[PDB]
Amino acid sequence: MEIRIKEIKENKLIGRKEIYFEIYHPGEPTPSRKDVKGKLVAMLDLNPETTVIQYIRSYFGSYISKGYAKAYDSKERMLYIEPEYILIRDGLIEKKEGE
Amino acid sequence: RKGPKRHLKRLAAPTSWYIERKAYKWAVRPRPGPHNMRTSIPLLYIVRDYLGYAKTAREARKILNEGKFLVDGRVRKDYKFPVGIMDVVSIPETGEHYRVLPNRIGKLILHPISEDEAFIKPLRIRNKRMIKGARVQLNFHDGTNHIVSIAEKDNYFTSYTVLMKVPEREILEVLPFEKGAYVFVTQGKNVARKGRIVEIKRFPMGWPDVVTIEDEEGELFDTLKEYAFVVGTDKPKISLP
Amino acid sequence: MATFKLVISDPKSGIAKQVEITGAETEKLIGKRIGDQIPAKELNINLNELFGKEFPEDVKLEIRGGTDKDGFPMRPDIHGPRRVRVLLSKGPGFRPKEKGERRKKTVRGNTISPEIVQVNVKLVY
Amino acid sequence: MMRDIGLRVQPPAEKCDDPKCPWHGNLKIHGRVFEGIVVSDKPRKTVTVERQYYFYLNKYERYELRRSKIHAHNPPCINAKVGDKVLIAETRPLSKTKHFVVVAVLERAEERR
RNA sequence: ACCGGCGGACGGCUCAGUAACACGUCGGUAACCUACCCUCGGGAGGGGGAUAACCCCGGGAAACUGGGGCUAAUCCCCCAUAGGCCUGGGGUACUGGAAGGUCCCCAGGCCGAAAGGGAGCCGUAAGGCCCGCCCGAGGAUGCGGCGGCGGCCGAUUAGGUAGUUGGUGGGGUAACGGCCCACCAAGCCGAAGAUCGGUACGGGCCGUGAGAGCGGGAGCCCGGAGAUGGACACUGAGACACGGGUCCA
Repeated sequence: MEIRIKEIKENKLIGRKEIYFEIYHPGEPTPSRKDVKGKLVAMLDLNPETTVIQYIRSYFGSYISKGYAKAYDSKERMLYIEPEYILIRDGLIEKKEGE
Repeated sequence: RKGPKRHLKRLAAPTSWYIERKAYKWAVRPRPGPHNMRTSIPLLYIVRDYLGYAKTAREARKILNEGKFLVDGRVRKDYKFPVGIMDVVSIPETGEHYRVLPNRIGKLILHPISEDEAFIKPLRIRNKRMIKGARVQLNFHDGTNHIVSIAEKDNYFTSYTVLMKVPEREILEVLPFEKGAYVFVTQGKNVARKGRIVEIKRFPMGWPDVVTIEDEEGELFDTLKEYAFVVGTDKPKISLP
Repeated sequence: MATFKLVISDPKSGIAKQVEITGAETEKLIGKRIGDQIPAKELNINLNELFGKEFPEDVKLEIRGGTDKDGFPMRPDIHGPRRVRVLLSKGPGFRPKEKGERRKKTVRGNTISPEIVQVNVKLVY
Repeated sequence: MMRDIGLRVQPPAEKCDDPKCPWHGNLKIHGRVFEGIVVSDKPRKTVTVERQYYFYLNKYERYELRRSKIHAHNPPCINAKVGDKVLIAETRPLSKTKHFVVVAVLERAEERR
């Protein structure tokens, strides 16, 4: 499996790079989030607990996955700002707030 | 309906915001303010959609509150606000400046112009009328107003260019429209064009009043006096489809 | 109908406590309007009236309010003893707190008869 | 009374009006204007104008006739002649069927050709 | 738990009635209002005052209700600073297509503005970021109102009408108006189909058909209408009020 960076945004106000991933799997099952943790910290080039994994869907039979990840400087900022699905998929926090 | 609609629907959201109209079922309805709801561009659309700086309305509301936009020289904080046409929207945090302009298509586009022009806002005033102390006051369709004169005939009837200094809310450098002046066309079906007025002559009585113009290409157009908006001798640049 | 319980209220310490009245010692109280003076000198089953005022001794009372069986109050100048229906608003009884600021509840009248269960009274002696 | 009404036209030479006219009070002339032939002129300070127009049938490529009546108020100063057009302006309601005053009166005539 | 402020009129649902200025499009209110909100200008000086909470206590199986001592606020008020509104007379300056709305002076009359903020940051308190209030003007948004044209069927429905058509004065409304009223007149309407009975939310569209045409109003969007049947007011810019009250069936 191979992770490549397609697209890079620089958001200054909050101090993060917003980043697009294409991840491959050829003859292999759908990418495994647990190895992708190990692989991520090097690709983004930021500490391991502030390099964040989000969004992947995986094509039907066409072996390419499209996806998004975050690289943050600020551990403080990230839990607060971000929409809850990310925080659980990375493993940070759950679901914020009920009724 | 017996009350202001507080909810706008997505299928009621136009094609002029260039928005997906089957996305949910509820569209962002600004609270009453400068401008019309369907002829505005929402603050939600500008942060969230346009630039990718939000992926939820909570991101975009938090981002606006901390600060990433000032509109007309002053602070905003919620995403509900109808941004007008011929306004000045600012990213202080990126240094971008935009004009809110029509296309030939008639969708709102933010058209980039330099940091310099952010200072300027051209006004062509909506009506001119007396207030107490025998002073006349200036008006707009975004409600942007100034007071204090000595009355009298003054610069024009109502077809003005003012240079407006936006943090100060001051008027400066007044200028008439002529029969050799510039207009950009910002309502009607002839929108996006910028040219030189041939003559401002019209149909002298009743409700219709024509004004006519030629351009650089030199096409002949006719539009209402109300839909003639005087840029000046050019201050902002043209809008592109 | 029902017997008179009297709640004797002391403006001196903001304590109200209650004595029981036979309800045939109250036929010298019959037909009065609010604000009238009640004599008590047979009425007083305690030596301070619980709290007072002190010996008592042999006090007067003034009529603060009354309450009915449903708990309905006296409102000053409702004519007669019967239950009468009025639009209440603010003030003694069913009190609105939601959109449109009327309410017709039925409330007890302001002539003392045995249909009053409890008479609020203030120690004015 | 005898004052400009806009539109590159004036009332007749002798014009004096009453309060329920556009030159008096906060009833005022604005906007549109209509022309029609006089049907009845029997009710006081009133004339009825009738407009013949045609409507189209798409099914049969042909026309039919229709005649809407408009009730108009006539100033007592001028009077109008039957079977010829009169020119009306649109002012705010006077009464129930009146919303319109007669501004200007035209009178024409004929025999055979 | 109590006053403040704001939503609760919206959002959601349904389409019975209604064949009409319901609805669509163009017009148009210079006859009319518009708070929250947004803009620009200016103002918030002083005095007065409460009731829950707390304390104490009665009843009703309940619903629900209480009487009193104390007491806070952007609490509730008055006065002034004015402004608003009416009315009579003079005259200019802004806006208009015109009518004529907006200016100012004067006389006499009334009503008689406002309120502030904790731990932080800015200013000296006020004030401001923030939240809200007052007055003047504008904007936006909602409500009402007028006109052009379009607006079903049965003629075994052909003549219809008494606020009914108009005039004049007036009341009442946010406001035009026979809306309501007094007086005065006898008009108004009709065969290019009035009136009456009957049926039906209307529109964008949709279904079908090569077209012409026919057929349709359903999800969905737009506008109006309703909320057991009927009647009724109050608070609010906005209700005669879809999970509010009064009352009748």
